Amino acid sequence: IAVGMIETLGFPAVVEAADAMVKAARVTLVGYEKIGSGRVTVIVRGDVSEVQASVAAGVENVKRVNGGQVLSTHIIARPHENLEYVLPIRYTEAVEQFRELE
Amino acid sequence: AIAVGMIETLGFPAVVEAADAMVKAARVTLVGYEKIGSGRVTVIVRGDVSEVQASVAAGVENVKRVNGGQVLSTHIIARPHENLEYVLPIRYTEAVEQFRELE
Amino acid sequence: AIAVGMIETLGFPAVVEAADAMVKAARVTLVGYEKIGSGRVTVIVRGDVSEVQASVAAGVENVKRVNGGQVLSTHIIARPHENLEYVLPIRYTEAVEQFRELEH
Amino acid sequence: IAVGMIETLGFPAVVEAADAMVKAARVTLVGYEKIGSGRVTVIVRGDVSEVQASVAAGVENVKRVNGGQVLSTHIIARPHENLEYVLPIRYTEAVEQFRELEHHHH
Amino acid sequence: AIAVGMIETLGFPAVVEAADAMVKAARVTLVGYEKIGSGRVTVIVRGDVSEVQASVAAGVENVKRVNGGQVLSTHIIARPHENLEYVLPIRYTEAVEQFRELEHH
Amino acid sequence: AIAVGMIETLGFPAVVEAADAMVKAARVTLVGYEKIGSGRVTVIVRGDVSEVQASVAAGVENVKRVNGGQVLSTHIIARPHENLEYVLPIRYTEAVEQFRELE
Ligand SMILES: [Cl-]
Repeated sequence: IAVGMIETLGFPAVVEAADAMVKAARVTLVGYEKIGSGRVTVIVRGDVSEVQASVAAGVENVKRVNGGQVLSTHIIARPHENLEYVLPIRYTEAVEQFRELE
Repeated sequence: AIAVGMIETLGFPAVVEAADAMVKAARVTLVGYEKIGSGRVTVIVRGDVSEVQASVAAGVENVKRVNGGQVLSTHIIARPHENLEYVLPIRYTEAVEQFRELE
Repeated sequence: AIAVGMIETLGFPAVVEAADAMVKAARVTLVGYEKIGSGRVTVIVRGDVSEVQASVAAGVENVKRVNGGQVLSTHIIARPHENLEYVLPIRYTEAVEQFRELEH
Repeated sequence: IAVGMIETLGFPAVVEAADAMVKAARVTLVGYEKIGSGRVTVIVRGDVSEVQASVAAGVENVKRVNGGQVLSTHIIARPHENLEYVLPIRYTEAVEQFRELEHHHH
Repeated sequence: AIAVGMIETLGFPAVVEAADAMVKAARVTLVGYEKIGSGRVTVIVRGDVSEVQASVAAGVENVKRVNGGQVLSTHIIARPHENLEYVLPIRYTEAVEQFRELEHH
Repeated sequence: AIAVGMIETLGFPAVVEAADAMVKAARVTLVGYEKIGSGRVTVIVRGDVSEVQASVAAGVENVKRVNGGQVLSTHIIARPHENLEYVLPIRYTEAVEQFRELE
């Protein structure tokens, strides 16, 4: 169950990134992380090939944000279980309904 | 359309002006204000896609009147996937529903 | 309607002076102090629009005299839409209700 | 009851600024405020003439801090009552023993 | 003595890759994620010192595969003083207990 | 007088090294870790003034050998005024009482 991530500079772009990712494939948006200096990341979980398609769409679609900018992106095909318990990449009760349709 | 419209400014006074202009210019509801550090704050409206287009364009014009204001980014999402409302601050909150209840 | 006026400064001492000068210059209530990171802070006052206009002028002039003070932006909205009060920190709160009455 | 403030870049300078202020005159250190970009402010209250002396000393001492630096300072002699309900400059319970020791001039 | 290894990146996707490479490269425990503002975030692993050296070596190497990745700083303390845990966010916690049990020594 | 020693660094790994080298160098207690944003983080030790002087000097040297650490500022106050502890994060807590006893 891969994890996919798009970090942008600026909030409107991260919202476009989120929207494009879940529309382009069967992935679940599981969170949004702010780390300062305007850098915010959206995080999806799903089958790796779905996640790869999501992230590509997300990256492409930030291009249509006026002032949007992608700072970094990464996919991990098979994240180690320890990561879920420390980093905010885990599903929450709030998004359980979407994890279903994957 | 249940579009979402967003304007991100540098500076708080400009963002208050962007929100005030957007809700005056069309039938949209201001639902959120997000800070992501570094002086960047975004206000978020929801409504019909053509109303949101008008709001965002008005917000951008009106921030021009602000002494020291600046728009950093804007965007409209025409049909926000239902997953977004659960993770990102783009939904009506109880406070805004109080406002809407006055009608 | 009740106008809203705001002065945003780079530095906390300057924002305290801005607030102090605003409430002393005219009949306005200080209702908000907003921090958005990176040293940028804003004080927000509410009152009749002409009082708010006098206050904000006073605030900007007194910041200029703070050792290290700097105003980054200022703005006045004569008739803020009612939706704003439910989302942005511009509203009167119970803690400043006493000063609201002093306005009139 | 005046309010005196020194904003520094960096936290060790702000602690020195606080220490020099309360040692130089009978005022009370009531708080410290962080607003991002490494800017932190310490805040004292007291009689205006005592606060003047505290702030002068805090500014002198911060110059001895390895790497520290004052960014801004300011004293408001007779802060309006409204300020206290919105800005973080209030006395708190925790410092009332020092408030009692302030020297006032009538 | 249980070493502590740290990799600080500018940006969240790189920190997540650093963490993943660290726990895959050796038998250590990822115990924390610290944000200090300005984009700087750190991940912290604990375990035997030769394992922590391999984890930290691998996290640093894997951050290069992150598009837009940057490592800002890295450090390993072989035998961290006992005071450190009670003040700094480097402690083991219940949430990662299952992974501490799997550590190599 | 229980003196107070501080080292502020750029970056979390360097602050952990600063802390570590300080409590290893002399008889002081690590009581505090303060973040003020912009990557600036400060660690705070308490102890006898001559013990604090040695801790701070060691912490500065060891920080400079960290990969990417910088010492942004340091300072030592020999006899901090009583008022400081009720306002700033420099006091002992229960959590490190065990190490105070050891000075
Ligand atoms: Cl209230």
